[PDB]
Amino acid sequence: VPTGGDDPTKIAMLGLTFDDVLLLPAASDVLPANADTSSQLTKKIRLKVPLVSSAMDTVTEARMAIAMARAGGMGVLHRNLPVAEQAAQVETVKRSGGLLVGAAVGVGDDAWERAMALRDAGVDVLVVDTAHAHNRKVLDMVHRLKTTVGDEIEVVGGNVATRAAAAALVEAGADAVKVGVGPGSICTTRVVAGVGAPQITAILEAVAACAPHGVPVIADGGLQYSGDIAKALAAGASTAMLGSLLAGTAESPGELILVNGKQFKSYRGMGSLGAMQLVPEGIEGRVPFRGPLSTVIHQLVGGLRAAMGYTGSATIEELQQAQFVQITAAG
Amino acid sequence: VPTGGDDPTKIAMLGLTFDDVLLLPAASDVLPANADTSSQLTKKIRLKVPLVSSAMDTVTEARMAIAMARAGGMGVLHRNLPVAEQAAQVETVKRSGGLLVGAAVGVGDDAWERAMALRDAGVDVLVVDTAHAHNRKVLDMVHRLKTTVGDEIEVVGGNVATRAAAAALVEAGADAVKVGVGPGSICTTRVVAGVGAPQITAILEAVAACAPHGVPVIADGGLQYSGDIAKALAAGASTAMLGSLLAGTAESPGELILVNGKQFKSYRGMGSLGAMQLVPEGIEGRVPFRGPLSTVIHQLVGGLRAAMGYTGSATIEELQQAQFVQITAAG
Amino acid sequence: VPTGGDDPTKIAMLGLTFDDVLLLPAASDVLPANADTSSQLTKKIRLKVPLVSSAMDTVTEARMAIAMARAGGMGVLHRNLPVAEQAAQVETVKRSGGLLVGAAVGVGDDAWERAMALRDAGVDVLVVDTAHAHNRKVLDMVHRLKTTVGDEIEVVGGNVATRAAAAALVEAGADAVKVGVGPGSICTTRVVAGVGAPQITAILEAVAACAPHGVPVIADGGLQYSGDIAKALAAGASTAMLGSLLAGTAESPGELILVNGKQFKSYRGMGSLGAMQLVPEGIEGRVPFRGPLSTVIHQLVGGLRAAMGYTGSATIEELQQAQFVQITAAG
Amino acid sequence: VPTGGDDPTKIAMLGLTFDDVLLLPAASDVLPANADTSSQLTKKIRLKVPLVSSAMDTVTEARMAIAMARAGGMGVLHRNLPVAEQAAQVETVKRSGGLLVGAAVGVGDDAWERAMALRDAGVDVLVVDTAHAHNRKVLDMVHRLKTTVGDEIEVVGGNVATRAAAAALVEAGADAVKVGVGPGSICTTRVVAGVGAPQITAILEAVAACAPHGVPVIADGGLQYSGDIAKALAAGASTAMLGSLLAGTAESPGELILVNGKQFKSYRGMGSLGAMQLVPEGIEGRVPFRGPLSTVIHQLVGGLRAAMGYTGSATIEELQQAQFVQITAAG
Ligand SMILES: O=C(Nc1cccc(Cl)c1Cl)N1CCN(S(=O)(=O)c2cccc3cnccc23)CC1
Ligand SMILES: O=C(Nc1cccc(Cl)c1Cl)N1CCN(S(=O)(=O)c2cccc3cnccc23)CC1
Ligand SMILES: O=C(Nc1cccc(Cl)c1Cl)N1CCN(S(=O)(=O)c2cccc3cnccc23)CC1
Ligand SMILES: O=C(Nc1cccc(Cl)c1Cl)N1CCN(S(=O)(=O)c2cccc3cnccc23)CC1
Ligand SMILES: O=c1[nH]cnc2c1ncn2[C@@H]1O[C@H](COP(=O)(O)O)[C@@H](O)[C@H]1O
Ligand SMILES: O=c1[nH]cnc2c1ncn2[C@@H]1O[C@H](COP(=O)(O)O)[C@@H](O)[C@H]1O
Ligand SMILES: O=c1[nH]cnc2c1ncn2[C@@H]1O[C@H](COP(=O)(O)O)[C@@H](O)[C@H]1O
Ligand SMILES: O=c1[nH]cnc2c1ncn2[C@@H]1O[C@H](COP(=O)(O)O)[C@@H](O)[C@H]1O
Repeated sequence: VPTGGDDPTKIAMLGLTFDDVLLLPAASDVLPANADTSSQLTKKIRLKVPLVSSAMDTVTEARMAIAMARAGGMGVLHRNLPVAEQAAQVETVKRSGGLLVGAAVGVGDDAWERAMALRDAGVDVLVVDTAHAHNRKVLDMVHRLKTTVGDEIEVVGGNVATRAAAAALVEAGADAVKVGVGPGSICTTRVVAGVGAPQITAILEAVAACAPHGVPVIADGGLQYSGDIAKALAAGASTAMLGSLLAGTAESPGELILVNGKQFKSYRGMGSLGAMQLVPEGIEGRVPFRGPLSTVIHQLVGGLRAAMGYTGSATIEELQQAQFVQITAAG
Repeated sequence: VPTGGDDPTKIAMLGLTFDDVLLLPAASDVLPANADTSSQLTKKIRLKVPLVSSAMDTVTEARMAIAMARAGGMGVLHRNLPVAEQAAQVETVKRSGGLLVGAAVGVGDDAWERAMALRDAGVDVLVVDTAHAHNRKVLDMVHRLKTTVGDEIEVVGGNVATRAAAAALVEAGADAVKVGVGPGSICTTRVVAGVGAPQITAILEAVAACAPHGVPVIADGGLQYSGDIAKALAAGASTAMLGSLLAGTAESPGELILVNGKQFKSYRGMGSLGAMQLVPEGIEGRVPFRGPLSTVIHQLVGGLRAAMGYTGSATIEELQQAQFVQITAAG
Repeated sequence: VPTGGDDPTKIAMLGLTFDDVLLLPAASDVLPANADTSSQLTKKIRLKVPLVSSAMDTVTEARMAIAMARAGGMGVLHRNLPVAEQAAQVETVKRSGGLLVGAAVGVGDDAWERAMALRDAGVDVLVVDTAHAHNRKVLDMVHRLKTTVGDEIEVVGGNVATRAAAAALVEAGADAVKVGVGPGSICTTRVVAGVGAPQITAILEAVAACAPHGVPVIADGGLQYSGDIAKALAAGASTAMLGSLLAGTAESPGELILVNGKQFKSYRGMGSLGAMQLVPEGIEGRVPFRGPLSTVIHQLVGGLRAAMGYTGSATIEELQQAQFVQITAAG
Repeated sequence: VPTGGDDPTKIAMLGLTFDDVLLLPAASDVLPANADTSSQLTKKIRLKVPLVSSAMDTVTEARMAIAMARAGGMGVLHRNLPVAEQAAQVETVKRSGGLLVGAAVGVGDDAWERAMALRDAGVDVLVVDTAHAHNRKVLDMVHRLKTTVGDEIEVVGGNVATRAAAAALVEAGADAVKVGVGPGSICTTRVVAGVGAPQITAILEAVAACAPHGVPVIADGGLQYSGDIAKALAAGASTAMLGSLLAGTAESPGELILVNGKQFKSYRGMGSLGAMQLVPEGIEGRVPFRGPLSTVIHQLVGGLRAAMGYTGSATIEELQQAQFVQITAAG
């Protein structure tokens, strides 16, 4: 073995991230303005725009969930607050029309009662929200929800970063699998635990377990540019979940911050010291202020539409078949 | 598959850019001062110097086209202005002697009338000027021009970055194929759409489709140093098109700018907000002021001549047979 | 041979460092709080926490050795002082309870008398402390110690960075093998001599010689983050030795330094000019002040515990079987 | 072909530079202080220290040549001055004892008379001094010198960077071959012409042609640290030529410069505008002031001695058999 020892499987793969690849142009009859951007969030739910907002207390409360739904995507309400308050944010969203909404739950002792209160409030999607879903307690929660409320509610499980973990969630009955262990902009799991998986390779592996069973993959974390959305979907994901890219919008929670003559908003990991209030796996930081959500979403979808034009992809299902070129450090 | 999934073709190639390679020295009888730098721009047109200026409104209007022709190259007049004005710039150039000139046209509804007005003005070369030529509307335009005015005018099509796209332009009747999707200094297509192709690999692939049919390749975008001209031609291109490297010259349009005691000129993408006046795929920037064009061209051709000496290349056709070494990040 | 010459063995391997790899998540029944972090320092000695402090005069004297033992690890007392003084630091530690302690010795003419004085003082571990253990004088010292005092004292030999060197120490009778030639934060051997071996590959190679003989490997140098501890142990090491990461603690020797409104402590190589008082192979630098040792160790072990959770490793022996993904520059 | 086109030989090799490799430690009986650092400069001439100074007008005139010889190496006098003046510097050196000295000559019309005047002055080594020796005029000059004055004078030819070019100089009768096209610290050939060859690979290739014929290789350019000397010799070179590393010494030509409270000396390429007084292939820069030559040489040889200890190399001939590990960007 060229890199050491006598076991070829010790270093199991070469992991690529978004910056390691570009989409190749292909024969096209598609105008960007005419592409169909709709895609499956879950087995039963299709969104007009393939984007959802992170379940974080500096990204998604009621106002963000309403704006995301109106723009054709969806919000996932965070769970760092009392059960009755999260349930009330669900009703606030449903009171603003027939708008789709999701909400996060954990696997702790209070997680089941939270899930039932969210169901009573009319939630459309429950997200079993963990850092490591390849675990019996998490698989059991997904299965119990699906068997109990699965006719009226779609159940998402995550997060995973390997083929085997994605396969286990499929078997447990997940309606979608969420992919991302380590890639987030505010994540320190890579340096604190030494654990992670570059996202392009993680998506390719998860899709190999999920697509043959008709289960959509949500790419969660590490997306820095509108072009990364196109890359994640071409690797086989059906939607992307965004934190940093939406945290700078007017609709996110938290105050406007002025430093050195420039405007920012606070953005913090749910594993940071501040959010937990210990060995933190996130930081508390800030992102540039970007203006209204509707305008940010227009620009992000605009980049996706351009990629669909260059690759000849009339639908997101066609984009999932596009090819990459791998690039070097120089490029 | 070491990088993920079960499909070896998903990541189709490893793409190299100019900074990834160097030309290897070889046995030589050639003095730099005695090399023959002439090369085919198109099937019928041979230039004394293998260089043309970009069709951009901060690079090429009448003054630049006149200076480029006198230096032994050619200018391509931009199309971001009324038809009658572009046609008048063509006549201005022809009034300064028997000087070669080209002009860009699109594929929109007004593109045919623009092309006919340019023909009436005495243009030598028409460039069908798009970001993605692998498309029936673009192929149809190239073919219609060649069948209509092709006896008196040479027709260039572009841009492409794959073997299959280059092959389609050849079949449509192109007299030259222009290569470059994503590499430009002011380009944001890579980050906005996630689309592109590193230029050395793009040129190697396009040449594999074009050279067997006797059709010259124009390398367009990403050239930062005089040494990159030699690299592009050794990869098999016949000429190079330059934007950033000529935008700082006296003959380019736009004002001299003074910031922090240093002189600059404005340089902007044709896909920037300013040029289009939306999801922009270019930026508005600036480049250092470089002085007269004739002097810049002397230095660029001087570097090319040095490469021809080191590689034993008496002509550009011989340089197209030179070999590379691939280098690492450290180098 | 693609990289030059006709000998495939001239460039013998591709060496990976900690930053080149991440640990992959795996199926897990393990909670971080419930993992067993105990591990073999030597054939006979098992520590509660798999960490020891460097034998350096800005890292480990009596106070550090006492604090390390109380936290469940061990200190190795430096040898840059008179024999009678080092022996007295050993007794100081033993006077603070039944605490484990080690001490460094060289291979010079005074090394044997130093070793005997340390034995008389009640030392638990002798570390034969060199930059290059693949040498007859060093192997002879290890063997002579083991045959003379080996029933009551465990003998460590180092440092090495190849399979063959580790194998030689095993044959000589070492109770543990210490790995690291070139990787230290304050090391200049790589630039002064041009010699070294990236640590992940060095650990994989040393373990291939040591594990089949039941001899533990100590990973020494280059560890910058708590996550690097998990990586070193997963590559097959049984403990890690830390210099820079503990030099900023209250218990290390040396004064608090204030520069630009920030607090630091001095940290210097044992091969720096200052420590030797010549061709130095270390620098004299500084590290940020970090507070009490007990608190730093809590955070480091916290990161290790997180890695054990993500990888499903109930013990350090299970962690030694975990898998890596290799990452690129971009990642 | 993964990187483009259909020709596997177009990208002929992967080129490594000094920063891409480290020397692996090996079994050793060698103390650094006891290593034998002597090595062949040419077929007949052996130096006590394997180092020579560059033929540059900011590195080597009489004073530097005298100091280099006394330190056990040799100086090569530059040729950017009148013939009678260069010949007088040779006699100045010979007047300071029985000291070895070399001098550069070109291949222009005045080169033969320069060579004869240097011979009359008592020069020991003539260096045919070009940027590209794979050329009939250069090969003819080497052969004519060897056949005319070869009994009393050793003849060096260079520079080359390929196996075939080195082989041609051997056939022409060279007593040593000098390797380096593009690597120098003040070189811009890589960016101006796009031509070069990373030095480790260039040395491995040149040695494959020269060592079977008993002809020594001089590694010229790109050496930045004392450790790079050990790397060049392990790749198979017999000596190293130094420019930047000796330009900062008291004995080099040119004035002490004070900028921002720090001391520097001027250092310029022989292809810079200033030296030629045009398309320059070098820059005019500065290096930190380093003090007396004897002290710099002591430190450089000290690093070499350390490498010989780590690798078990008793002589330079043994060091030429040492092995490398290739490292990544991270390392
Ligand atoms: O429950 C947790 N750890 C834990 C507890 C018991 C067993 C096991 Cl195996 C584990 Cl891993 N944590 C620690 C990590 N965080 S996090 O930083 O906020 C975070 C949240 C969501 C997505 C993440 C993706 N990758 C990194 C971290 C992410 C959630 C709470
Ligand atoms: O017509 C366009 N897009 C478009 C419209 C309809 C269908 C399709 Cl498939 C597409 Cl791609 N655009 C957007 C890009 N720009 S550009 O940025 O100014 C530009 C111009 C020329 C060379 C380019 C090389 N690579 C990147 C961009 C370049 C031209 C106008
Ligand atoms: O004894 C030494 N050299 C020496 C003497 C005789 C023969 C031989 Cl083969 C050698 Cl290598 N030295 C020089 C290096 N240092 S050091 O920098 O302080 C140092 C100490 C411990 C771990 C090291 C890991 N890698 C680099 C250097 C390290 C110790 C003293
Ligand atoms: O004679 C020259 N060029 C030339 C003239 C006629 C034919 C041919 Cl094939 C060539 Cl290449 N030059 C230009 C380069 N320089 S230089 O920059 O000062 C220089 C000097 C020595 C070592 C070099 C190593 N690699 C790069 C450049 C180096 C010498 C003068
Ligand atoms: O504290 C944390 N540490 C690591 N990952 C987190 C943390 N908080 C949230 N995440 C995840 O990071 C995603 C956002 O990543 P981003 O879009 O790159 O900023 C979220 O959707 C979570 O999956
Ligand atoms: O706005 C833009 N975005 C991307 N590419 C552009 C744009 N405008 C012009 N180009 C292309 O970039 C080339 C110039 O690249 P440069 O020489 O690297 O600056 C031009 O000839 C066009 O092919
Ligand atoms: O001066 C030196 N040069 C090279 N290595 C040293 C020196 N002093 C100590 N070391 C080694 O570097 C280790 C500490 O590395 P660190 O934890 O990365 O700072 C020590 O345990 C020694 O093995
Ligand atoms: O102007 C120049 N351009 C390129 N190479 C040069 C020039 N002048 C001298 N050289 C070569 O660069 C070597 C010095 O390289 P250095 O030791 O890295 O600074 C010299 O011995 C020459 O072979």
